[PDB]
Amino acid sequence: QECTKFKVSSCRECIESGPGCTWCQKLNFTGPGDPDSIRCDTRPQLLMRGCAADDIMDPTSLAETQEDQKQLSPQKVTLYLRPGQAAAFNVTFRRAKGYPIDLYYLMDLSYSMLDDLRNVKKLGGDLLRALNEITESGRIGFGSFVDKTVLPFVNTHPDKLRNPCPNKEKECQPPFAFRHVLKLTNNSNQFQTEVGKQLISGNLDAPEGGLDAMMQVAACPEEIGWRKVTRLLVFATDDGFHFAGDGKLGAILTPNDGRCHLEDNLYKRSNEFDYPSVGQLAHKLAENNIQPIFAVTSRMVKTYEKLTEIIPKSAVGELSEDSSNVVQLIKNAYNKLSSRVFLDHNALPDTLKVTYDSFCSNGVTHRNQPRGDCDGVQINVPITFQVKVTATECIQEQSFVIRALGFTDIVTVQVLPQCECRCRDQSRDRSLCHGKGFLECGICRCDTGYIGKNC
Amino acid sequence: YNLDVRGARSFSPPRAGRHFGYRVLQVGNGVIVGAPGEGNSTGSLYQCQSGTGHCLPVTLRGSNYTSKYLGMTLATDPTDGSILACDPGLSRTCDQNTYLSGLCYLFRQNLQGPMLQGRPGFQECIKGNVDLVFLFDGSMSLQPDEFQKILDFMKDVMKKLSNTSYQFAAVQFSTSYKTEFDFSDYVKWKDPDALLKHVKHMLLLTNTFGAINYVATEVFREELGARPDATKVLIIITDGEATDSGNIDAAKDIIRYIIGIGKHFQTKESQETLHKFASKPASEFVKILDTFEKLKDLFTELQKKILTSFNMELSSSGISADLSRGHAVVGAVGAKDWAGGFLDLKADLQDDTFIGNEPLTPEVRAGYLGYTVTWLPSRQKTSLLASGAPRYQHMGRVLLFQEPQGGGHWSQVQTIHGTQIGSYFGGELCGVDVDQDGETELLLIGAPLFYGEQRGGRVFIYQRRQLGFEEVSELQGDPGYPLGRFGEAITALTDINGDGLVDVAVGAPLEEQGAVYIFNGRHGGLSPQPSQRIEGTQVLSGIQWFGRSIHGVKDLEGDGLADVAVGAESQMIVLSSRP
Ligand SMILES: *[C@@H]1O[C@H](CO)[C@@H](O)[C@H](O)[C@H]1NC(C)=O
Ligand SMILES: *[C@@H]1O[C@H](CO)[C@@H](O)[C@H](O)[C@H]1NC(C)=O
Ligand SMILES: *[C@@H]1O[C@H](CO)[C@@H](O)[C@H](O)[C@H]1NC(C)=O
Ligand SMILES: [Ca+2]
Ligand SMILES: [Ca+2]
Ligand SMILES: [Ca+2]
Ligand SMILES: [Ca+2]
Ligand SMILES: [Ca+2]
Ligand SMILES: [Mg+2]
Repeated sequence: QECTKFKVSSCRECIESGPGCTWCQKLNFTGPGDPDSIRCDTRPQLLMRGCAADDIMDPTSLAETQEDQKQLSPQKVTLYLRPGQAAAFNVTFRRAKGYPIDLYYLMDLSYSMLDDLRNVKKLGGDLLRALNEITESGRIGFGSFVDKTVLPFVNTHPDKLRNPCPNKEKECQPPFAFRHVLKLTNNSNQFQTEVGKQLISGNLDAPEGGLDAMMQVAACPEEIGWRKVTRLLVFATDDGFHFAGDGKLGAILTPNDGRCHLEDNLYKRSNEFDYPSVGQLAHKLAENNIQPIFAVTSRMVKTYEKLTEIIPKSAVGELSEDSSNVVQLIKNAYNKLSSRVFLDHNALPDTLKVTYDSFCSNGVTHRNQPRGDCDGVQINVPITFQVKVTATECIQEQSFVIRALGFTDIVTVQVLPQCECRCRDQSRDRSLCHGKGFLECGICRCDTGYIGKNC
Repeated sequence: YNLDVRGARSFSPPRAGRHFGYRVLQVGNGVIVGAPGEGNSTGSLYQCQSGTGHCLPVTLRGSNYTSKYLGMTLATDPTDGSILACDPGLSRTCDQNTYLSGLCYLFRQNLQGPMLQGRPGFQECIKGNVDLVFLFDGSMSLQPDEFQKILDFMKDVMKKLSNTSYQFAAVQFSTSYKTEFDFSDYVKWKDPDALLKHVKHMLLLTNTFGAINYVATEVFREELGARPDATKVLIIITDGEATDSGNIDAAKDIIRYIIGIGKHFQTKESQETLHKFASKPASEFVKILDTFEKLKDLFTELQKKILTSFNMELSSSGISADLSRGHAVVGAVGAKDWAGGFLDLKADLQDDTFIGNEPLTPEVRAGYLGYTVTWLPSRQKTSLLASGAPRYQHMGRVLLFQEPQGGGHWSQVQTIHGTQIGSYFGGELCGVDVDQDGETELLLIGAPLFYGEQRGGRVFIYQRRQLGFEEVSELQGDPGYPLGRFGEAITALTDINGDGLVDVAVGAPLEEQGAVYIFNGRHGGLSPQPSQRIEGTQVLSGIQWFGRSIHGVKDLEGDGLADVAVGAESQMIVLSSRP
C-alpha cells in the first residue's frame, strides 16, 4: 500500500524500489513539465492519475511446479519472488512402504553392563528377525564404547589399564574409546562369533564417551558399511555422556573434527580430540541420514529424551538392567520415528524466509511454523505441507532443497526474482517514439544516440 | 566499534603449540599467554612484550613439577596486579588408585619475581596398611579427668579400627617421651585397655618438637613392628603450646594431625602455633576443641575421614581460578564425584576451605561445579562469587555464593538453571560493572554449545535486583554458524570508545576461523547488538580459533589507546582502539 520513490527511470527500477510500487505502461502518459518518475506509485495513486487497470504493471509472486513413487511430491518447484510478497506451494508427503533397515548396535561396555553383554551376545538372530518383521532384507552391526583412556575418565594406573573391572573379575578388557566389531551383515552367525569375542570393561567417572563412538559411526560409512536405506543407530547405555568441554579435565583442548579416525577398527586418536558437542553430532547424523535410538535405563530416560529436541530424527526407549527387552524397544522406536514426519530445508541466505503449514492426518494443524511437523503419520495416508517463501530483496538466481527428515528424497526449489514487468508488445504501436528507440513498458527507452525523453 | 583490525599485531613463538593462546592476560609489564601442552608436551607460561614483539617462555623457580596442563588457568587482580596461575595436572598414584589435583602459583609482582605456591584440595595418599602413632600430652596442666579422656579417645579410636589393616603405637610426652606400647605390642594383644593399663601421668612440661622427632626416629622402626610399606600417620594430642623450639624435619614424611584442646587454645593466635606441627592444609589436619568432651565427637573426623566414590582424590583443583582484592579462589570440578565446588584460598596458598553444593543429592553429581569461578565484587552491597556447573543434569546451571558476612559463613544465595541439554550453560562467566562505580551489577552467562535458530552459543545478561539476579537481555551474535561457539570467551574491556562506560567482548572461536564481537556499555546495561565484529580471517589468513581468549583491561604501551589481546590457535593478537 506504500511506494517510496528515489530515482525511478524505468519499469524495473520502479518495481525494485518497493513492494507497493506499480508502473503505468500507457503511451503519452506524462506531461512535459513532469518527469517519467510519475509512472511509479501505489495502485490507487496510479488509478487516480488515470492509468487503466490493464496498464498498471504490478508483478506478483508465483510458484510453478514440475512433479515428475509418491512419497515426496513435487520434486521440482520454481519460485518468482516479488520482494515482501510470499509465494505458496504444497508439498505432499505419502508415507511409503518401509525400506530395508541397517541397524548398528552401539553398546556400552562399562562393568555395570556385564549381564547386558551376556544377553546381547545371543540376540543376533532376534535382531535380524525383528528387522525382517518390520520391513525386509535387514542387516545388523555392532560396536562398543567405554571412554577416553586418560585421567580422570579412566584410571591410568597400569594395573587398572590392564583390568579396569573389579579385581575379582578377570574376563575384562582394557578401557577403550570406540571399537568397530561387526560390519553390517545379514549373517547372524558373524554377529554371534564377532560379538562373542568382546569382553566387558570399566572406567573411572560416571559419564562416558559414547558420543565419540556415535561420531565415528557417522563419519565412517564405508567401514560401518551403510546401505542407502534406513539407518538406525541403537545406543545402549546405563549412564550419562560426556560432550564438548569435558575434555578439559583431561587436558584435551582440541575440538572434535568430525572426521573418520578408525585405525584397526579403533578410535586410536581419541585422546587427541575433545568430545563432540550435541549439536555437532546432530549435524553429522542428519548429513548421513543416521537415526539414533537411545536405549537407556530408567534413570536416564528423561535425560536422553531432551536429545530429541536437538536431534529431530531420534527416539528414546527404556532399556532393562540386562538389556533383555531391546528388541521391543527397537520396534517401538521405529514406530516412533516413522510416525513423526518433519519437513525442513537446508541453509538459506538472509534474503529468504521459509515458513511451513502442517495439515496432518491425525486432525492436528500448524500454521506459519519454522518447520513442518506432523505426528501419527500412517502408511499411504497423505499429509500436506504448505510452504511459504518470502524474499526481502530483489534476489539473485538461487536454489535450496526441502527434505522430509530421515529420507534422501528432496524437493529442489528454484528461486528467481520478479523485478521485471512483462509489458505489452509494441506491435500496433510501431512507428514507435518518432525515432529509432525501442519501447519497453509504454515508456520509450531510446537507443543511445541523442537520447533524452520522448526520444 | 573503533578497534583497528588493519593494524593488528601477531605474537607467536617459533615452537608454539596449538594451545599457545589458550589464555591471554594483560599484566603490568606485558601480556601473559597460557600454553597448555599437547600430547606428551608439558605446558608453559609465556611472557610477551609489545615493544619487542616476541614471546618468551617463563621458568618457575620453585616448581618441582610441571604437567601439560600448565597454562590452562590464568587470573589477575585488578587492584594490585597480582597473577594467579594453576597447574591442574598434579597426578599421583595411591596403591592402584590415581589421584589428580592442582598446583597453584601466586606472583605478587610479575612472572619473573617472587612466587608463592600451594596445592589446593590436595588429598594425601593413605594406603591400605596404616601404621598410626598416638602422641599424647601428659603435661602439668591436665587434670586427671582430662588425662583420662585423652586416653579414652585413643582406646575408642583403636576400638573402631580393630579388624582393619591399622597397626598402632602410643607415646606420652611432657618434658620427656615414653613409648607406652609399640606396633608389635599392639599385634600381640589388640586390647586398648591392656595396652594403656600402665600409663602414668608425667605432669611436666610440653616439648612437642622433641616428642615428634622421637616418634620419627624411635617409634617407626621395623624391629618394633612397623611395616615399611605402610603409610605413616601421627596423631598429636595437646592442651597447650610447645615449651621447646626447633624443627620437625625428621618427621616430614609422616602425615600429621594435631588436636588442640581447651582454654589454652582460646585465641586463634595460639591455635596457629599448632600449624607448624601438622600436615597441610591446617583446615584438615589441625583440630581445635574448646572442651575435652568434644573428643568423643571427633571419631567422625579422625576415624571416618582416615574406589567407587571420590571426595577430593580427583578434585582437579585449579581447573579455573579468579583473583580479586587479594582473595583467590580455584574451582574443583571433580570434588564429590564430580559434583564440584570451589576452594577459598588463604593468600599464602597454604590453607583452603571447600564449598560445594548443599545438600549433596544424586542430581548434582557429574555437574562440574567450579568449572568457572568469577568474583562479583561490590563496595556497598555484599560481594558474591558466581560459579558454573556446565554439566548439571547434562544441561548446566550457575550457583551464586555470598562471601562470609561478619562472623558467619559462605552462603548460597541463588541458583540459575539452563534449559538445553549439552549447551554448557555456565561454561563461561563474566561480571561487568558498566559505570565503574564499584558495584558489579551484571553477571553474563555463556552457553557456548547452545544449539538452534542458526546460531551457535548464547550469552545471557543477568542484572542484580533486590531478591537476586534477573535475566534482562542477551548479547546477540550473528546467525550463520550453528556450531560457532559464541560465548566461549567473555570479558569486560574497560572503556574503548571513551564514553566512560565499560564495554564487553565475546569470542566465537568456531565461527569459521573465529571472530570477536564488541558490545558497548550504555546507560542501564549493555547494548544487545554488537558495534563491531572482527573476523579472524582478516587478522591472519590461516588463523584458527580466533577469540578463544580475550583480555583488554590495559593500555600496554602508554599511548592513550586501549589494547585488547585475543587468543587463537598458536597465536596471540593485540588490537588497539583508535579514534
Ligand atoms: C494447498 O495449497 C493450495 C494452493 O495451491 C491451497 O488451496 C490449499 O489450501 C492448500 N492445502 C490445504 C490443506 O489447505
Ligand atoms: C545376505 O546378504 C548378502 C548381502 O551382502 C547376500 O550376498 C546374501 O546372498 C544374503 N544371504 C541370504 C541367505 O539371504
Ligand atoms: C618441592 O620439593 C622440595 C624438597 O626439596 C620442597 O622444598 C618444596 O616445598 C616442594 N614443592 C612442592 C610444591 O611441594
Ligand atoms: Ca546391567
Ligand atoms: Ca567415563
Ligand atoms: Ca555498577
Ligand atoms: Ca564504552
Ligand atoms: Ca597502547
Ligand atoms: Mg599442657
